[PDB]
Amino acid sequence: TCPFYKKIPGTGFTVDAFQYGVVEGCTAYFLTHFHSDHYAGLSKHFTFPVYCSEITGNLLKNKLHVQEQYIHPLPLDTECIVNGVKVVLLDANHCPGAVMILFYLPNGTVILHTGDFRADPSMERSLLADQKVHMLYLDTTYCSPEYTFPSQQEVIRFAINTAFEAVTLNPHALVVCGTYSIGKEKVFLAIADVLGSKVGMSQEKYKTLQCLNIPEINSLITTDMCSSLVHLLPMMQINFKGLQSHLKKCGGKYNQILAFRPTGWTHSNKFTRIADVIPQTKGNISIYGIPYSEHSSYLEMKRFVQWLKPQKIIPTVNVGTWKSRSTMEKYFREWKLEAGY
Ligand SMILES: CO/N=C(\C(=O)N[C@@H]1C(=O)N2C(C(=O)O)=C(COC(C)=O)CS[C@H]12)c1csc(N)n1
Ligand SMILES: CO/N=C(\C(=O)N[C@@H]1C(=O)N2C(C(=O)O)=C(COC(C)=O)CS[C@H]12)c1csc(N)n1
Ligand code: NI
Repeated sequence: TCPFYKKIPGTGFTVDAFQYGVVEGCTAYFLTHFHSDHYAGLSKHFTFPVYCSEITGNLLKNKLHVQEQYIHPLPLDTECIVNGVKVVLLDANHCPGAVMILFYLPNGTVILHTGDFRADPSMERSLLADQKVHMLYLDTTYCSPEYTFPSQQEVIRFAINTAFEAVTLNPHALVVCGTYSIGKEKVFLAIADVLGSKVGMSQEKYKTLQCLNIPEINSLITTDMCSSLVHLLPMMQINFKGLQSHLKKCGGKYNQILAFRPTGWTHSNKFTRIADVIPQTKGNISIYGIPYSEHSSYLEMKRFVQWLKPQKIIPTVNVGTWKSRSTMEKYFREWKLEAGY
């Protein structure tokens, strides 16, 4: 049974609702981005129109084998008509191909569905600013003040400087980055760039990255793993045992691994007050937990919502418990009272 927050009222549209069979009344299925929790259910046997970004369409065609006749890629920042309703797709600042959707309802209402997003002040000076938005379907992943983390730029600076120093001190070191989906490509691409290396990876991951329209990416990635100083591994292998086993590969041409894992999103006086990143180390293997996020921090989310001033907010994340629903509604009310909308 499709939850109500996945249906757009006054339309026959659903958003990220592919695991519920045939949704009654749905004439178009929007997919905000290619993450498993959102595309769950899509396959080569889906026979309804899917509306998405071009990059998401590339992944649907090449990774899930969705038939081309049902993939409807839409350009960003462009007014499009879908089944009699004007829509606009905007970059969500999440993972490649991820979009927010503006719906211009026939009754004059405007709805913004953020998909998954990392709110940024740049969104306030975009075409989002050119009309009132009445209802907001909000990515509330980190809707609590303890969710603080640096800008992606600060985190990438840390990772680049850490990896460059380690490999320049020890040219026999290897950098490993963990991955389980698309997104956070900047981490391993930036490290490989500063090291003059390509990123070695599995054929399956290589295929995935080939779908993302990343400029000059043939110059940055390879399936020849031992020829590179940066390797991508499945996230489940980013542990001392998994990295020890990997070090035994490639003829043992490396004697050190620095691994990067995205983690560490909670920081407050209650829990992990110090945000400074220090690796977990065992012998010649170090694992850096870096707070690289592709969701809004609490402050980023708050700023965006107080700028947008929506009349109604419908969370799309963390609404499975009464505690989380209640806390989120308290924050929305706080934000509304502070900003006066
Ligand atoms: C900075 O690292 N943050 C991590 C992570 O990758 N941690 C690591 C890992 O695996 N380790 C193991 C391990 O491999 O078991 C041990 C235990 O070994 C010792 C010290 O003797 C200690 S923590 C380290 C993390 C955050 S969320 C998650 N799933 N992992
Ligand atoms: C308003 O609450 N509506 C719910 C509900 O309990 N919602 C939830 C929420 O948020 N969840 C997330 C979440 O937090 O992300 C996922 C995760 O989903 C995936 C597949 O990633 C699964 S549903 C649970 C509901 C669920 S089924 C139904 N008819 N109503
Ligand atoms: Ni996502």
